[PDB]
Amino acid sequence: LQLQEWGAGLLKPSETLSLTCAVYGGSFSGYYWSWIRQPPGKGLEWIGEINHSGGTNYNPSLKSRVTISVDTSNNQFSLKLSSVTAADTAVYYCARGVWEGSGSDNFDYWGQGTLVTVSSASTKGPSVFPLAPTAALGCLVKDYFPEPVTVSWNSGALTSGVHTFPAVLQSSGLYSLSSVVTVPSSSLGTQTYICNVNHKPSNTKVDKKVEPK
Amino acid sequence: ALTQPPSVSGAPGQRVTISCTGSSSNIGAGFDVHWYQQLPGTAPKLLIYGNSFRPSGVPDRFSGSKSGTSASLAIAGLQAEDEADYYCQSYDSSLSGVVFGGGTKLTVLGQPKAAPSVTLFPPSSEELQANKATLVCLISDFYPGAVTVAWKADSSPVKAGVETTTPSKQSNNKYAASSYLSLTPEQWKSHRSYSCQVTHEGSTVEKTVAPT
Amino acid sequence: GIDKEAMGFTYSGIRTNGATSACRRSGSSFYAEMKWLLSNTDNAAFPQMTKSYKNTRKSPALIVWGIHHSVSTAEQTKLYGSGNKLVTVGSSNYQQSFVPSPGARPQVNGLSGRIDFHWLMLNPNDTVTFSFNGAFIAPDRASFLRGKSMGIQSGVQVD
Amino acid sequence: KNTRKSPALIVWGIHHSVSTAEQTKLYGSGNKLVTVGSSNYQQSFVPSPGARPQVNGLSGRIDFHWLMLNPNDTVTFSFNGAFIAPDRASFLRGKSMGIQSGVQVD
Ligand SMILES: *[C@@H]1O[C@H](CO)[C@@H](O)[C@H](O)[C@H]1NC(C)=O
Repeated sequence: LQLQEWGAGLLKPSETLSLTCAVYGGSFSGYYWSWIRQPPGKGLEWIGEINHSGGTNYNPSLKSRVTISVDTSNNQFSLKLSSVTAADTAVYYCARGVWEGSGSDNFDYWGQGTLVTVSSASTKGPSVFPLAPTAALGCLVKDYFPEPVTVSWNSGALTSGVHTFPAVLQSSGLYSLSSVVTVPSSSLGTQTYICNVNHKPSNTKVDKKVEPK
Repeated sequence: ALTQPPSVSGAPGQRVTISCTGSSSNIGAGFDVHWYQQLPGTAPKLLIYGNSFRPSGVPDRFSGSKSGTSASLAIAGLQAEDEADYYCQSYDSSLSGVVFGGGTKLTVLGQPKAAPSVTLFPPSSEELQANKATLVCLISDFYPGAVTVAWKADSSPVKAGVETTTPSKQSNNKYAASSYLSLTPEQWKSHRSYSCQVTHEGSTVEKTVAPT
Repeated sequence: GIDKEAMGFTYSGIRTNGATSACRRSGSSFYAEMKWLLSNTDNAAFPQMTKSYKNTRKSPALIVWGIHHSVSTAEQTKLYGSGNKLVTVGSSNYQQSFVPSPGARPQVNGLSGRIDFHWLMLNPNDTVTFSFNGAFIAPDRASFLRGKSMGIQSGVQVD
Repeated sequence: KNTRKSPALIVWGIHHSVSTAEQTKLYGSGNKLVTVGSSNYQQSFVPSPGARPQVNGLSGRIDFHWLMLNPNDTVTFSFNGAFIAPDRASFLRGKSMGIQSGVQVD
């Protein structure tokens, strides 16, 4: 079985996510054809389905936004939603659900999913705050977009100890991360620790230094 | 309304259970529960359907059942090809549509059982001046890679302001995850202390911060 | 033998395309001479309908219909809507009524639903009339008898 | 579930109460309903509360129903009230013959 999803992958809020998905053999009227999304963090959300006849079975949560249609002659079907928001960022799978009901009791042979990111602009660049402290101290690269960012220490003259963490996508749509360095405890106050943050997509650089309290 | 545990461990070959806790509107009605296996990057394959039936090419290892308002999946004979996310899925009537679970992260062993290793940073002065506050909870060197954080202000949990990162493979082949909390400056000042508690399989590891 | 004739039932305001993975015809299908009447959307109201058929022929007619026993009181509202579902059959000598028995069962071919069938012989130049509120497996084709035959049960080959 | 090799005999009862008031006294208000289901059987039982003459001083009734449950087959009861539940299924032992007489054994 073939199940191919394609469509607009990179849009911003208030636009209209249009996808479509085509098949091999196993043609329509045997099964219910469904759209099931999955936010990249966690979860699995059913959003709708439709048969060869064009009869729909929508999620009422997303209804008045979802419109699902079927090109039966070309053996494919399309998804049209919505007045889109940012929380619709998800991997979108089309899937063959087996017709029981009235319904779609289970789904066999999902598609492969196409990522759709509905974030908001724009290349911004971070603000960097120090992290006060054996012991360990670091930097805080906050509110930057898009990824990635270099985190040097002493401009590159300290490698052991660094644990530059994966960034998080905030509800603000901007990324944030923090680095950290473990160092001997009573050795502090006697030596400096610059952290050189670099964000090339907005051309910003910082050499913010860190001291204990 | 389908609750699954976050994580379950298990040595190769041993048997492990994954619970699909449901309400009376989904499994309590006559509706059947199915299961789906999602290997990394891959899309979910159909697993147990009809609460006990498995489609072609699914081993006997996987065995499904259903009792009252809950369902359960059982894996015996763990292999590397079994490490994946698993989802239960049924139908709900009060919501008029099908429903999936939260997913369960199956981690097959083959490594030690290290735990965090949490280090917590309080808001810096420089950002308190900009009328902001953000506490930073760092987690490294833990196996397996599935934790559950919870923030408190010296007694009470904080539901909002939390951003929690997905774990990922360290260079030391272990896992690493961070979680940030957003606060207003006086909220930070007008409290005894704060604590980022992190639960790994059977251990709570907590840090603490107080304004100074 | 048996020669079929369409009874000519039209529907409006409901769905007629119920199907199941147990009547598998290159996908999920249903009985050939029957139509599984459903409600437009899940949990929507099934409107009460009345459909007649007049046996215009000279041999007696064989009318066959079904009742859908859902797995729970909830699934019945999913398919046909809330409310008590009721089928009423009647001819010049037949007078019955049918109600589904929604409730828990074991699994049979992996399903816990049931569909049970009833039949009556409509006299020539008679009229059968259905009234129904839902849970009704409607017929599409009345059957007629061709003549005379024998019927046996065996486990040996023909010759 | 009939775990055994031979068919099982399943019996239950329905308590038809003296009035709607006693039915709500024993199980509560709201309609009652007892569904019994198996692979070959499924039926619904509603109690029939109402007034009727006394028998053994009592106006209530408990009528019993039954079905045969095949091997490896499950019988499922769902009940709201008015349901006399069974504690013990029965399996037939062997062969016998039953008679009706009015004289002594010898
Ligand atoms: C049957 O016969 C009666 C009277 O002989 C007539 O009124 C009725 O219309 C007939 N039915 C049909 C289907 O012709």
